Amino acid sequence: GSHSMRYFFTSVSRPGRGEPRFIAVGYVDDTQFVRFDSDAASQRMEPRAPWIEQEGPEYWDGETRKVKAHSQTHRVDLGTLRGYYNQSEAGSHTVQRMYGCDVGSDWRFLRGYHQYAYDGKDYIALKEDLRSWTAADMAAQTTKHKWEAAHVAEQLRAYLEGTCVEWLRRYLENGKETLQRTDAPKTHMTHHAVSDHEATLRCWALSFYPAEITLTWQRDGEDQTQDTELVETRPAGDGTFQKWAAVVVPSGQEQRYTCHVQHEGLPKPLTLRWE
Amino acid sequence: MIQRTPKIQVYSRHPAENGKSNFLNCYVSGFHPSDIEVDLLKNGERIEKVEHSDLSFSKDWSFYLLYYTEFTPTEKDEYACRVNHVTLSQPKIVKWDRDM
Amino acid sequence: KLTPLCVTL
Repeated sequence: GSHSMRYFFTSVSRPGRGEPRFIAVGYVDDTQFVRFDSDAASQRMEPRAPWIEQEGPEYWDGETRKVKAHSQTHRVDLGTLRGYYNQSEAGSHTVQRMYGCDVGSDWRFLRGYHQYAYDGKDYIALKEDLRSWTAADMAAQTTKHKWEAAHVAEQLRAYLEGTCVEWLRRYLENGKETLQRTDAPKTHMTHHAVSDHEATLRCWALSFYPAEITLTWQRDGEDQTQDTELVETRPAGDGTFQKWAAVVVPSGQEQRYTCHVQHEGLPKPLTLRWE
Repeated sequence: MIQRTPKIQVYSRHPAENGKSNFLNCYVSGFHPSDIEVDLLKNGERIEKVEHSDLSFSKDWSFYLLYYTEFTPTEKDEYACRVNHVTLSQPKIVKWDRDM
Repeated sequence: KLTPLCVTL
């Protein structure tokens, strides 16, 4: 199918307590493969997937060099942004940056993206055309025009359509055992007596990959979405994911309820009944 | 400034079975800012040997972290996750419900 | 692989 590479950068100022904390992570699809943490002792970009560990010294020296440079950029950004917003020097602030690319089933360039946020809200983002910018506010406008004049977009476009997809394809090849698999969810239902006249039916999906999945409860067919407690998909910690969905049901009515599971790794949608 | 309250889930990596090795997880997501204290408790006392994933975030810019530790479930041992964040007036405790 | 550039706000 299609695939994606994404890099996530977070920088947090710590006034009067040294330089800001910088953390970087890389993902291919739903699999993390690298990280950098400015408070760690190594000071190198580090592997977080078995299929990336043997990439070689050049690869590791290079990402380390570039990620430190990202760290310095965010450090200047925090200083700049505080100025744009005329803010106190004592408070901690946060810059976030995401960029990456998608390829299609044919592994051809599909799209690219490059976005910042300041204190948890949109700041400036690259448009889908990869040539123009969207500025959230007045502060960002200054960035907008500065990047327009510096031809910043063109150079981002060169990376996104080249290096970014070039290496995405290389990683998909290296880790094709991990990255080009789908693990179908192992599903089951549990029953718990909430009272003498009520019970919890919980529908479980376990050990699946990728993260995308739909769990829906129905009574006679009518979506019980409004009465469904649904948890966020969560990491099991071994590279697989978990999700569940529960309804409170009148005792005696269990047979009216079905759980429907859609996932990429399933040949067909699953319909679980209690019986 | 924007603040988002952490959602919290406590759970084992594998279906729990007494006397069999496993991992205790506390997954906190949708929070902001990233400053967060997370502890796993065994019978109300903090566990020393705990690691966490590398800070990442979602489409809405909110942060998520996985905290985890190796453990073996026993019928009578109780586990919880204690989470503190600026959006919480007091630290929040969520018990591991090994059923469900 | 990360971008080699140095873009700044």
